[PDB]
Amino acid sequence: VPIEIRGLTKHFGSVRALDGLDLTVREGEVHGFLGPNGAGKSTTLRILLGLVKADGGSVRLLGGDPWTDAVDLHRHIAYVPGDVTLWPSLTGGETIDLLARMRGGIDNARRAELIERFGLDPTKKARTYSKGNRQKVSLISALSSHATLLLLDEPSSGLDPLMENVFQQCIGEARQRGVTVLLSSHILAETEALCEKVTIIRAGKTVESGS
Amino acid sequence: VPIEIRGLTKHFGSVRALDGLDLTVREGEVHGFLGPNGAGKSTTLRILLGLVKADGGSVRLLGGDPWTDAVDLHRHIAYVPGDVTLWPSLTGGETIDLLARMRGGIDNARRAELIERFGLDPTKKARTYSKGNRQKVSLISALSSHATLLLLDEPSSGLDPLMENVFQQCIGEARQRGVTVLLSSHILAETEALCEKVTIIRAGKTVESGS
Amino acid sequence: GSGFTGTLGLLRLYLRRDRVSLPLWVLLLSVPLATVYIASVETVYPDRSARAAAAAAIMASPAQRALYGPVYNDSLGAVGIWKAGMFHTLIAVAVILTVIRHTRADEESGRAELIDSTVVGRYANLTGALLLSFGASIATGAIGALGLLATDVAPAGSVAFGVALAASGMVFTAVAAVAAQLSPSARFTRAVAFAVLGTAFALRAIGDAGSGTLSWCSPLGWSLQVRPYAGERWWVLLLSLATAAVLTVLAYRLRAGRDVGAGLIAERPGAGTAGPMLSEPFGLAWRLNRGSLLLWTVGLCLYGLVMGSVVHGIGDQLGDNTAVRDIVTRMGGTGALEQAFLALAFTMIGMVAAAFAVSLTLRLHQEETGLRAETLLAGAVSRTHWLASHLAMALAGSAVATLISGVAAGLAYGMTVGDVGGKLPTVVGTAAVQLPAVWLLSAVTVGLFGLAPRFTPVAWGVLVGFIALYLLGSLAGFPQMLLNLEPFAHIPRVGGGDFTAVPLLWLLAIDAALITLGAMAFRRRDVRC
Repeated sequence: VPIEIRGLTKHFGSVRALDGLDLTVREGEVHGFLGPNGAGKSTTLRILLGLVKADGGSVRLLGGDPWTDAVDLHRHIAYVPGDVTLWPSLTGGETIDLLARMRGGIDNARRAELIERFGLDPTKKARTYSKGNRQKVSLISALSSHATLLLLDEPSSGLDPLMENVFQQCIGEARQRGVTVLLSSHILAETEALCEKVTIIRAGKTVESGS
Repeated sequence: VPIEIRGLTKHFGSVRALDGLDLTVREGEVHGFLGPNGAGKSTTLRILLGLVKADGGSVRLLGGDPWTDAVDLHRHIAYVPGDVTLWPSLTGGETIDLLARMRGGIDNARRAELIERFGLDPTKKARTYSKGNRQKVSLISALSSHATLLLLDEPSSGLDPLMENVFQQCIGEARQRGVTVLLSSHILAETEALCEKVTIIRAGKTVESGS
Repeated sequence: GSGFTGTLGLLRLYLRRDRVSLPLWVLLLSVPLATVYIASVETVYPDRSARAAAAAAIMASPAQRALYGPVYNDSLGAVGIWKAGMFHTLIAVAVILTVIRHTRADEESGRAELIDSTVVGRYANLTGALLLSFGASIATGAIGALGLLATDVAPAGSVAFGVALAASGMVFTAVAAVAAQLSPSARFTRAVAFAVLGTAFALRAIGDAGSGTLSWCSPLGWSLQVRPYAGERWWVLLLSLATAAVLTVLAYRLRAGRDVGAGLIAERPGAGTAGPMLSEPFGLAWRLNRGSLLLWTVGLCLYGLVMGSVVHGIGDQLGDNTAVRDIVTRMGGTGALEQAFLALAFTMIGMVAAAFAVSLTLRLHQEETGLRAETLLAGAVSRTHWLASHLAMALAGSAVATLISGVAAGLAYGMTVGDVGGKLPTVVGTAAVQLPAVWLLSAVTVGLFGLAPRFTPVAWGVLVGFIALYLLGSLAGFPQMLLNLEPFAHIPRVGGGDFTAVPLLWLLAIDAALITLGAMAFRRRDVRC
């Protein structure tokens, strides 16, 4: 069970209960994580990474807990941020390689074909990249990496339908190598296309779950 | 006929034919404008505004042409960029009031309810706004104006499904005041929900068109 | 509907966007003339016989003539306005930034396609920025002229200096407007404009230190050949105005054949993979900081080289209780003024190096608030392995920008005297003993980043708060207990006796403790974004 949360609670100001009684269980599949912007999906992803500490409940990432074991557990994990921002002075290939070897190596054979079919130019500086080409850097860096768990967060933002289809096919290819995926989409069409066993959260709680 | 292009051509480097033989006709409806990122939709929208000059063909925006009559015609037009970075030192309300002193006109009655139901806080500085709240500023500034033509370009980017539904309902309300809309979405679900008579372009040409 | 529609609205927008930054550099560059330069010169040099000596002293030192320029007579105005010759440079800097802030770096951000989709003309943005910069330069010139007219100088020279200061800003407003049209990158255009300004300054300095014919070939140099207070050459002014006019026209032409997004220069590709040195949050910090280290190091080395020559010559052409044997004897080494002046001069370099060390540590706050620290720390990077890669850069960069300055000053002093193997070790030690004070404001900044990140920039206000205690406590009244709250006063003195080395330990311990608390309080802190 890569992810097993039940009972999660967190107050930020200690006037804003973001999390009360949150639940989630993943087992080797693709899981949809649905809810509004203020419902606490970002807080849950930021607690799964060591970034934020929880006030209560059990969080169980790959056996260990996310707070103390935040360095040993992060080398089987890839992450795609919701708001992708890059270093302006580095090229696309430089950013891809840097990110890939700060998290446990890269696969060059997969990287070459991913660059070939996302149609990226890994020589322009990241300052010149458009909205669509900025997302491709993160997607290529995450999809070409030793990772038994992918934490995507709005993975396809700014991508035309062709690159959407390519990304869906890549996720489908990854799913049968034993890679567990979290989508957290905001676009229910791709969630319906890819994921089974969605979970819908309203305020801090999970109001619905299942296939 | 608010928009009537047929024959549009443009080479940028003089080695990258972005536009060859482009066609488009709009009449007071909602029109879908579909294609990949490099197909020339951005070039067409930036030629419709006075920003870029065309090499050939006829472009006829609201009767006049976009190049010479770029100041008289922009008073009846609202525009939502594909990607902007709002001024960091200005609040949300200030930004929705600067852009109203320059189209010439805002509707306060519509502005109040739009702020109420998009759930925006028009007192935080634009530097603190998240990805979802940055799009709401542009959407509120464009949907509360005195425009007979809206040029949207990825209008709902970063919006959760609830605000997506609210935006769709607002467009539906606007459509029966006689306002002509261009969507240019990249999300075919909302295009199917809102638009009839789509037009699909491949390289510079329109490969398909119709209801 | 013209091509200039919406110019006043855009001008109003540009005033609001910097309603606080503009008055600061308009006033801080014009009012501290009649209250700082002429007043201090009148205090130090009371009568004519004490001013002819100073003018003749300035005329026998190219290292000091090239930095500021010549002095043509011995009047109160001409001697008191000499050191103000740097203002002509500073104002240029200011106007350049302003233009590149409002024309480029506004197209690059994407806001000047949203603005151009409203009711504005093609040339409204450039015209608004030009109006803002020209008005700012004229305003600072007028305020400076009024302040100078409120003193005891020639009334016909204050006007000349004010007009020269205004024209030197208008010319570089024009050059910045021309440079803004050249590349899609704001950084590139800033580099081009500053390269033009730097070559103008160098071409001016070479001519001032020598015959003087070369200085006619630089827009800086036309400003100080007007010769206020020394017989004014008015016809020089319409030799700058004309230049500005031409450049302005050129700017508009370069806009008439350009698209809104970008134009006129393609950028450079070149790195498809990461070399064996970009794999760590230590290599990435080196990539992000190397340019600033180069800039600051060159500036500090050049300033130290300038100060090294002056140290000998002050011992003779100053002193004799000309009202300097009272403040130098307190702030400085309390003895041989050749060493007191050195000790006093290296405190300024220490303060500049502290300002340098503050920036490389605010890089940490910039990284976090830009949502990239989460990207870095979501990998297999320890939370203290990061934040040890900007601290190391700050410490080891401010520790070399000061030692190189000390080496340059020692070399200049040794060559001036003739023996270098005696002065060099002492000057290097004097530069070195300033490090414990410079490593605060890095320890302090780290302490703030980890207990209250949002109040990280207030580390600037601390630094200035220290400087005001050094000057306004030793130049004015003091209880001797309010002056013991700054690190620059406790720095011992190398060479001779009364070297104690105890305050160095008390500053190193405070540095280490502040860094330790700022690092321990950060690894139990929710990354706030």
